[PDB]
Amino acid sequence: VDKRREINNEHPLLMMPLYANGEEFNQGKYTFWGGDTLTGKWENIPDDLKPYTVIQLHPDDLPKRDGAARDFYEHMLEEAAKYVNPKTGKNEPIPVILTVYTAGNMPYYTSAHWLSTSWIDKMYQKYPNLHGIFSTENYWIWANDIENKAADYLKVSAKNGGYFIWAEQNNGSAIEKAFGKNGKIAFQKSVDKYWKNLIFMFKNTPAAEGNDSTTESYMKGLWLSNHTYQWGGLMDTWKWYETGKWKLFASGNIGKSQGDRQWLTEPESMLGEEALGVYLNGGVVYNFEHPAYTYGVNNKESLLFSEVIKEFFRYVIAHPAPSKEKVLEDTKVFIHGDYSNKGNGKFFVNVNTDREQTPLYMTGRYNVIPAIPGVLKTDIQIKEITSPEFSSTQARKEYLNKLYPMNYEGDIFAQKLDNRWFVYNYKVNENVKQTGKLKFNSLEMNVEFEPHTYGIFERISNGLKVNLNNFRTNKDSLWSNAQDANQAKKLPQLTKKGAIKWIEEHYIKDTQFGEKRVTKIVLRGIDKLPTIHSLSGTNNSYDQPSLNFDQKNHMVTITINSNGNLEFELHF
Ligand SMILES: CC(=O)N[C@H]1[C@@H](O[C@H]2[C@@H](O)[C@@H](CO)O[C@@H](O)[C@@H]2O[C@@H]2O[C@@H](C)[C@@H](O)[C@@H](O)[C@@H]2O)O[C@H](CO)[C@H](O)[C@@H]1O
Repeated sequence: VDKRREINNEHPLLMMPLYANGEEFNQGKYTFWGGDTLTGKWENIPDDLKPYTVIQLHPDDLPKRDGAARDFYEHMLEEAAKYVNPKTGKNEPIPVILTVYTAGNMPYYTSAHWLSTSWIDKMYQKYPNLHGIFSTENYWIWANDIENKAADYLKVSAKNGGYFIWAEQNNGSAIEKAFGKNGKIAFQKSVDKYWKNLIFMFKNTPAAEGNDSTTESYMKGLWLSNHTYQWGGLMDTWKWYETGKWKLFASGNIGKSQGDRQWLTEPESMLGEEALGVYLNGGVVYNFEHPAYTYGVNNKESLLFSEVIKEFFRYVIAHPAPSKEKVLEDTKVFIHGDYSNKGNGKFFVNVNTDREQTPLYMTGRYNVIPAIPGVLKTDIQIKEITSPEFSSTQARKEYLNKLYPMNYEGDIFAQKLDNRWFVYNYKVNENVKQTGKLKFNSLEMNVEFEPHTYGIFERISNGLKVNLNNFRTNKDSLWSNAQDANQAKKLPQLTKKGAIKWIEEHYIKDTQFGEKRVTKIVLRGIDKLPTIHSLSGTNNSYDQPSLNFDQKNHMVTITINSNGNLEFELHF
């Protein structure tokens, strides 16, 4: 059946979440938390991005009873279906994805429980603008018939030419079980027929359990082995709450005690560092939480959205991610087996991650090593997870080091694609500068990055194109009146409503921008003083870069002082 949309490297997808306000629904009003509206939100999306963005409805705290989610969803599907573009005056139905399964669809957790497969089929038939359905976050409540239900969602989507999109994390072997590890094989068999209509994403919310790397490995491997059409990630600023962090760089752990302050605190640019792990490995679907901080409120873009996500998403449209063909050519090792039997996220710590609790990598040398669970058949060295090479940290590196050569110097994350070096500082909550030395041919480039900074350096015919992002606003005001972790833990709760109000009042406006901070780029093998061209970036966020040319040493030091996004070319 003809696909309702394309999702691939040239046609990536940004999911745009809208969360139902259940309190207001009880009063007969149809509204979203944060005050976005379906029509206003769509209208605000830049026209260039509209072909690649889909509205994702989520039932959030709708009443947990029959009829509530169906009622709210039908209301919104009608709004989407009859939208009129005014400019054009033409009816242009808004593309929609419905959230249909979450928290195991337990009747004590979600109104989505009372959305039948029969109702889903009827919606797809009624609304050509319904492009897919979404299951999200079930690892902690792995319902008895989850795999059976997932098979039904995939089939009903394939029947109608829509996509079934599942965002899940390998906590408690979730991804392995989905494909039949524990004998529940309905979904495995569904995928054998309908993988062209499946999108599989990570969901990095449960940061305390450290399953980021293994989940992403699986996502990439399932894609490479034709067990999902495309893959991606849902990146979640609640990870800061899950790991008990508070004020940026501060000592002490406050555990899960200040939720609504905590999901605001993750550095804006760190979401781009996370998203790079998707792009660089051929993933093409992106989604974020908490929506109020990552997207915005009241139909306006937050600064995280405008300065990081929108720029990054424009980048992956203009430079499509590597194709399956290409990723597959580049893969030297493919793992077959269950990470859950080999320490789960611990498998990669001190291989390509610096700690158990991180969504980042410490080296791009192996990029992301792809895997599929042991229940799947295979169907490049394909290596069983139980083989001697994987028995320990050192063994893993020895084996991988023969097949993936060292291709840069320095304690920093860097990965190369064609003429481009992608670089970031991998520290999460420690204020440590990092440095690296990268080579194009010939041209040798050193960089020094503070934490929460990524750059893309592209060798061009007359020099170097640079895109830099270190956007990080000051969140200290949220942690005012707390001199240590003990005092922070006891602050009055910000609350969900208070945090939305803080965003309106102190983020969307009256922003406490962060201090400008220094990045250095050193070019070696240089004949003359390079010149800077096409300089642009976040408004009022950067000084004019400074150059220092040592003619005898064929080298130039470029000093940038900034806090935001930035782009320019050097000609030489
Ligand atoms: C109780 C609450 O504050 N709920 C809002 C909050 O929900 C997320 C957090 O509570 C997070 C803590 O790490 O746990 C996540 O489970 C939860 O996500 C929401 O619930 C799960 C089961 C899934 O359905 C998710 O899609 C959903 O977001 O933050 C979200 C927005 O990030 C909402 O405001 C919740 O109402």
